[PDB]
Order: sequence, then structure tokens, then C-alpha cells
Amino acid sequence: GKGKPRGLNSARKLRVHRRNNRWAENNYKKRLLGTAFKSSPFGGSSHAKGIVLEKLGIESKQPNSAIRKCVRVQLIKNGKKVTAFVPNDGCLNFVDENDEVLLAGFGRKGKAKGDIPGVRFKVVKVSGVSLLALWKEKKEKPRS
Amino acid sequence: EGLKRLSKSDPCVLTYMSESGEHIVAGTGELHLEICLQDLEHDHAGVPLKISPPVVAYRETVESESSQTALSKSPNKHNRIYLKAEPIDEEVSLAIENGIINPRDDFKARARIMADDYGWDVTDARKIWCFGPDGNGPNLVIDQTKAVQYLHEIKDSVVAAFQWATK
Amino acid sequence: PRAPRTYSKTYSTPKRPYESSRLDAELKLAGEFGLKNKKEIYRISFQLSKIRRAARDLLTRDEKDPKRLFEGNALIRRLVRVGVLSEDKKKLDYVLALKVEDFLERRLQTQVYKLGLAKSVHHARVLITQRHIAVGKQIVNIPSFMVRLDSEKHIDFAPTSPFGGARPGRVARRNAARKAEASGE
Amino acid sequence: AKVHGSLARAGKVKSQTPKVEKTEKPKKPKGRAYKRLLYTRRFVNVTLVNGKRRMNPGPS
RNA sequence: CUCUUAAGGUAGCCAAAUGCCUCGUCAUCUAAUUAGUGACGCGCAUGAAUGGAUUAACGAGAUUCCCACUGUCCCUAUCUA
RNA sequence: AGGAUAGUGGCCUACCAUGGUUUCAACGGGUAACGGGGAAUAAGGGUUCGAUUCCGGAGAGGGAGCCUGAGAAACGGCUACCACAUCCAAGGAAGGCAGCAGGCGCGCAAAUUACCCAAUCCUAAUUCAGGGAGGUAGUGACAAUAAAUAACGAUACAGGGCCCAUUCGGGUCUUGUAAUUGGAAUGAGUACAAUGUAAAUACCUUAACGAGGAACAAUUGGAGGGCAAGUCUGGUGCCAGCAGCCGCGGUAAUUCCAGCUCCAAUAGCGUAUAUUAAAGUUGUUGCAGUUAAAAAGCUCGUAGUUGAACUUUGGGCCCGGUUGGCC
RNA sequence: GGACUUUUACUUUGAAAAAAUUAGAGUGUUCAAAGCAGGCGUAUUGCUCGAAUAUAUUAGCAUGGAAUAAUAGAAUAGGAC
RNA sequence: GAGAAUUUGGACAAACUUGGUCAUUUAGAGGAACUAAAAGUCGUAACAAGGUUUCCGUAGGUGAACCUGCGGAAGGAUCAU
RNA sequence: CAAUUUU
Repeated sequence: GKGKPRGLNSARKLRVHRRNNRWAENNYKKRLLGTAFKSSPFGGSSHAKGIVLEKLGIESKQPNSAIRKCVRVQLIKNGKKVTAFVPNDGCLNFVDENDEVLLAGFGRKGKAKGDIPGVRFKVVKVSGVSLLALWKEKKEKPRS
Repeated sequence: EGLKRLSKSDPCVLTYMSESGEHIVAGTGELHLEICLQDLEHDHAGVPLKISPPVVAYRETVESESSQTALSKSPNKHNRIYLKAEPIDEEVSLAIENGIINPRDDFKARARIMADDYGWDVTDARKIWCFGPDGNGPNLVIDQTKAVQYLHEIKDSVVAAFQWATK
Repeated sequence: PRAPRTYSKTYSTPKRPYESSRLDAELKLAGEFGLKNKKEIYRISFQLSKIRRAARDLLTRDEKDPKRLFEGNALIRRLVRVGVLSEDKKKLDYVLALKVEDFLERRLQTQVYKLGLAKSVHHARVLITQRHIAVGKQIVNIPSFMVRLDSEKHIDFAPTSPFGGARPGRVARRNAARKAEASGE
Repeated sequence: AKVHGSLARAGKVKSQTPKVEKTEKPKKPKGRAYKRLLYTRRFVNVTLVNGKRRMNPGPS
């Protein structure tokens, strides 16, 4: 037909041919080479807790504005260095200094979304206080 | 975690982060810190430590009213804004780092409460927007300049330009 | 260790998630019957879509086999037996033709309005779960029941539990003392 | 970049919004009674069709 | 652009057998190294057949380190001609 | 040929010979690789898992050797070495929780120093003993299944099924509206007796007390598109913030923060990561190769794959076999 | 029992493919997930049906067909009864 | 005859030392890249024939894109004597 | 034939 030989006794020249041309997939190499935890600072899983060394603040690119106020966190298990991001109407005062703090990824297989450069993660709770319950403050602040 | 339960290992020891960015432990005496700090190397963390004298609050203050008011040299193509300052007193400083007048406030409130018993006039909220750092720090401006040439920008770029170089 | 318990979930949501002419055909269907949520109109359409998934593979089979003969005239016996498919459709292809309101007419809450007896379909939910009407003699507080052709010649109220008698109902125990020493003594 | 977030600049539109107290309405139904209630709102007493149909006619 | 009296250190290289300031500064080697090494270079005063940069073999060439070996030392004793 | 085994054999030794596998992928390396029955996904063909309710293999800190015994290279048996390691009078002894509990450390991550042989089996010298095997509980929004959060009216108002007329609207009912009310009904509860059980809790029953919105109180998202739903209003004005994507915000934002209203799923609801369908964006069934990524510069060539055709048809006769038909 | 039929691929049937889970008959766990039970006689010391069935690849194991895809003996006749 | 210590010789060899080889992680003064944000400073090679037609190999120079020599090709600015 | 920029 077009290459790809239609011999009846010809399985191996189509079976070596498949998983030779399987390496071109954008995610198949990150499956079996194990690359998901030789970088990308978890063990190929959801979350980990870090430590607030200090914070910082980035201004976005064009066309965008309104500095986005991220935080500087070193992570617990590999000593790797990636920052976080704090999405609320404030609560940067709520995440105080030198706390343990739980992380989460932005959804797009890493790959910082459209306008926050140099970021990889967001925060789901800070020393187990569930800042969703403190931004929309349906909680007190337990001790931190 | 190790000093999170050395905090509760002894019913007087207070263990906290000093606001100059360093951890501070307090003993009742002078060998208490040695029997404790050997029991941080032992049983708790296992890692060598530095045991330093602490550092303190070095906050300085402009002197009387700063009579000498000479020129500054900025230039980038055109620019000229410069300045000379004077203190505000200790009773109004204590009256601003408590939460009695701080921004979010009404301008007639902070303008006439400025003239209740503070020595100042009633004309200091059409002479500033609000203040900082933190909306707390004892650092105020007064708009004693002339008629403005449509420069709304110097009420956000100057509060943004105001912690620096003040911090 | 003792045995694994075997259990399955019984509903599967549609795959285009939400649009107007799908949701409006829900709300007029599931609202005039007036049912709880989409957990049950999915779960009858679940097993509806699975028995047709069963049926049209023995329909792929020919007759004179075992399976299109043996169980083929057994579920079409059973669809007669559950009261859903009427006594004129023993033809092995009309089971593929039936659809909703026919797995709904033979539940409790719809069928009990059809004998009068309930004044509404939403009184007919209060008619069921508040320890009221039996079927032959055993009592039933479950609306999605699948009446099997033989209780509807015996469906009445409970032996106890008024509008059904045998005890005059016991908010009138609260309205005994508020009837006795409130209308005199 | 290096620190210019300037936490005086923070959630300021949380700070300067005027928050009134939330109101108090009668209790809406639930269960099947709320799905009873929205049944009649579509094809029984459809209020203002303004050409063909509109569900919530914001006043204009 | 610019001035001496013509053109102003290019590729390379280094405290090197050329660098007083000098025991320059950094990392390694050892308990300790002004000696080594590998980097830095606005080099008092490096540099292109007054040849620059490398380089296998070789050297009674200069130099530092390591393994084995020993009266070089601790700490000397003894014997023979 | 001999040894040794419980028993064949390079399983080990003496002698002799030079072989054995391999582009149908040997050998080496990786495995976050115990194998299988099996899961999740679902037009067909699949893809990714499977440490774990069963089967079988291995291990009892790490290796090694061991006597007893039918059966151990046992580890709730032993000896030695390493690495841990616990006591003490310093002289010496003492071990192996990856059995059940409970702790530590790690981590994003996971219960109770609970009771009982009463069930189901096993064990012995054996109908009686025993078993953290196992079972009953406790914690338990891992996953699942059934379905509370209310009827049903009256009144009054407004509309039209509806027979009428200039009804100044009279009638039937209808559908919504209202805190103006009504007399009904019941478990969510609580809790006698009973049942259950090794025992007791809890359900299945069931006394007697127990419902009018606030109390016997449903939330999690969302409202420019994809994507169902607010051109409603206030605050902010490239700030604060949002937004998976596209974009919003620069003095009324239909995307921001709130108040109302609405849409969604609903006792569950979003988020985060790895997955399968969607993806005919991996393709045998089923891709593309002039210009979008791609056809070797061209020609030999062993593989391997694929390879012109023809080698006994046509019958006739008999026999019974099934199914749909027969005035 | 002698005897030896070129050698396979394919395909029909049967056997096998532990069992639970996936299907699937039956069966009012009050319904369902589920279980595999039950159902009725006199209640004067009892009658009885069940606990189905199917898939379970490939490798073998026997079992018919000879189209399809290959295969071999009579060129020097050391051919054949 | 039983028989404890002791004891010769063989095998099993735990453990240990020295040499390699391979894999896995990891510290390291400094060097040489690459990416991103647009605010820039020198120019304007590319898009028109971009004003010297343009592109591919290759050799040489060149602050910088670049330029130039050769053999090609039209993806051109000619489907034509 | 001289010819290069233009937020």
C-alpha cells in the first residue's frame, strides 16, 4: 500500500517498526525514561511541603500588569529551588515568614501558564491552616 | 519541629523568630542554654550550631527640623524632584503606630484629629494621601508644592517610591 | 480474611456534559414526575442502555441457537414479568424500541397515582416513605420499586397508619390533650 | 524581581470595599421541592419572553 | 573623534626560566606548606620565524608528590684489612 | 571412569576431545520489574496497570555454616563475622515486630497496647486444652448501594380552558402569587420492654415523650465565549485581582471585590498528579511524506518479507436427515 | 498384530483451560448494590425444586476437509508392483 | 566398650585487605554557551527587483547584521524568437 | 547614478 509491509509472516518488521517510531511522542518518553523526577521537584507526584525562606514579587509581561507577589520556597527532600504563587485578594500577609507550606502544580504539566514567568507552583495551605478558609475567612488563624 | 517541641519541653522557655530574621531561644540563666543546646545536638536534631549574641532594633530619626536644604543631583534628561524633611513628635508617633489613625480612614477624620491635640493644623489630608510602610511606619509626606500639571501618578509611584530608600 | 464483597455503581453520566436541549428534556421529564435528582433517571437509563447493550448482540446472533432462544425468550418474558412491556410485543426487537416513562410507570410513586389514591405525584412521595402503604401485606417505604405485575391487584394503604385506620394517627396524640382540655375538659 | 512587591500594596480592594451585612430572605425549598419549584418556572409561568424567551430579565 | 614623529598588542600565554608591589588573590594537596599544581590578568616590563601556542618518544637537564627501601635520623654499637 | 545424593545429570574430580549461542537480536546495561488468574477504560482492534482478599516463588538486619526431626539451610532453633544495638556491681549476659497491637523515623500519604473461641478451620496423648489463625467491636466523606431536608388546602389577587355579551365581567375550573391561616401525617431524634450477641452496642421492631421556617437550618463551584446562567447596582481604576485557553482592568469592568438574582451538580461538591477514551495527535483494522515535519544523491547486495499459471472436472442413480408450506 | 503412509501451516468438533471476579438463567436481601437460596403441606411430629449456563486467547491433545500457502520422489532409471 | 578437652588433614567458606572494570549518585575555584523581558546604543543587511535579485554547499575576511570568490538552483524579476 | 532612519 504505502510501505508498511502487508506480509502475512511479517510481524517483527512491523513490531520493531512501531516502538521505534513510538519515541516521537511528547509524553511517552516521560513515561519509561523516568524523567518526571530527575527534575520537576517532586517524585512524580502531586505535592510536597517546603519552607518560606523569604518572598519576592514579579511584574508580568506585555500586555499585562499588576505585580503578582509570589514567595521564595526551598523544598524539603531534594534541596531543589523553585518558587510558588499566592492567588487571592491579598493573604500575602496571611502567609507569614518561615512556615512549612504545602504546594500544588498549575495543571499544564508544569509549563507556567501565560503571564507569570519563572513560576511552577501554587500553594494550597500554609502550615495546615487551609488559606481558602482564611481568605474567605471562615476560620480563625490557628498557631503558625 | 525540633524547637517546636523544645518550645513545649520546658514550661518557661520561649523560642521564636526575631523580627531581624533569626531564631532566638531564651533561658532562665546561663547554663540552662548549655544543657538545652547540648540537647539540641543530642536527641533532637543532630546537627552543629552557631550560638551567637542577638542583634537589635537600629531605627534612626531625623534630628530637629533639618535647616540645611541644599540641592540634589538626579539628572536623567529632565528630572527635578527633591526634598527636605523634619520630625514629628513622640506623642504623635505613639499615636500612629497604634491603630487609632491609620489608612482606610476618613480624610476629615485624619485631617481634624490631626488638629485635635497633635499640634498640627487641619490641612494635612489635602496635603497627603495616606502613609507607609505597612500603612504603619512613621513616615509622612506633605504636598507643599505648587499647582500640579496633571500628575495623578505621583500618588502611586511615590508611595511605591516611598519605602525605597526608606527600608 | 473473609471474602471480597462485590459491588458496582449503577449510573453513568452523559459525555457531552451540559447543553440546553438535553437539560430541558430532563426537567420536564423529571419534574412532572418530580424525582429527587439525576441519580435515578441516570440509573434507570443506565440499565436501560445496558440491556440493549446485551440485547443487540444476541440480535446479531440468529435463532435456533441456545442464547437467542433460551435467555432471549426469558428477558422478554421478564420484561413482560416486570410489567413494563405489554403483552403484544414478544417480538425480540421491540425491547429495543421502548424508552423512558415505561421504566417509570411501574415504579411505586407513579403507579399509585394512576389508581387515584394519591392526589398528586408529590403527595405520592409522602404516601410512601412515611411508613404508609403496603403492597400485598409487607410494608414498603421505597419509591423506585419496579412493581412485578401481581401487587397492583392488592395495593392499598397500610393495615395500621390512618387513611388506613387501626390507630387514629398520633399528631392527634398531640391533638388528644389539645383536643380534650382545649374543647372543655 | 528582587523585592518590589511592597506589601503595603496588598489586597487593597479587599481592604477598601464597603461590606454591608448579608440580608435575610425566607427559606428556599430543597430536595425535590426545589426541583418542583424550578419545573414550573420554565414551562408553566414563563414571565417575559421579549421576542422568544429570556430566563432572568434584568430590568430594562 | 582626538594628539606624538607612522600604527597602536590581533590569535594566543602567564606571577611562567620574564610580575619589584609579592609570601598577588582563589580551590586542591599535608596536622602545618613563602615550595607545588589548576584558574584568574589594565601584564613595573608577555606575544607572533628578535617566532607564539601545543605535543608521542628521548634526556648523567631543573623541579614537586606517592609506593616500596634503608644507620640520613632517634641512637649508636661492633668486627675485619 | 569414579564419587555424592534419596535420586539421572559438568553436580565435583582424573583423562581425552574443541566445542555451545548469535541480526528470527546472543551477550551486557536499565527497570520507581515478585509472575499469573485479575483490574480501570470501551463500536471493532486496544492502551495502561496488577505490592495487595486466590494460586505459586522468595525473605524473617546482612551474608555463611549447622544438630534434632518423615519433612527445616527453620530464624517465635542454634554457632560465627559485620552493622546495629540493651542492661549492669565492669566481673558478664542478652537479640532480631516485614506475626497482632503500639511508637520512632521518613514522607503528600494511611486506625485500637479493644474483646472472644460464640461462629470457620487447625493442633495434640485428643469429644473438655489452645490459637492477636480467625471472628465481634473502635477509628474510618478509600470506594458503593437505597433515599430526609415536607406535604395538602382554604382565603384573597392575577391570568386564561371555558358558555356569553356594550356583562360596569356573571359562571366553570385552571395555573402562579401571599408570613392570612388550617387541621392532618411522619423519622431525624430521644428512649421502657423485646430481639440481637461469647457479651453488650447498632439496625430490623416498638412504649411514652417528639416540627411551622428562625426552629428538627445543605452545601461546593459558576454567571464574556468554549460553557447553562446578571448589559442589575455600589466600591477599585494597567492598581488591586482574575483567567486551564482566548482575554479582562487604564474613571460607570456584563470577566475584579462585594450585595441581590440566576445557572450547575446535590449529601456530596472543587482542586492536584499519573492515566484511558476523546487522538485516525502513533495508525495492523486506520496517518502523512510537491509547497504545511518528512522520499535515502544514486546503484549493487546476504538477510528478512513477497513472489506467473496448470496437475479430477462434469455428471447420472439410490437412500434416508432438518426447516417453512399443504384442501 | 505385522506393515509404514513427503512434511507442515489452516480450519470443524471434543477434551483441557483451579475457583471468585466479567457475563447469564432462576430466586420480592421490603427495593437495590448483594447473597445463593428457598418455595409450600395438616401446621396431628413434612413434601420438594435448586444452588444453572457461557466465555475463558496463544502452546499442546485426539478428531474430519484438501480449495487455499509451501513441500517430494521415475532421467543415467542403482525406478514400481 | 562408652567417652570430655585437645588435635592432623580436606571441603564450605562468613568477615577482611590490595588491585581493576562497569554502573549509580555527588562536591568542586573558573571557563564557554543558551533562553527570556522590552526600555536601550550603532547601524539596515531581509520583506518591493528592499533599492547590489535571492537561496544552498564550500573557502577567506569581517564591531555588527554581513561581504566576496567559486559550482548549483528558482522557493524570481523571464513559462515566448 | 546620492539614499538612511522613523517607538
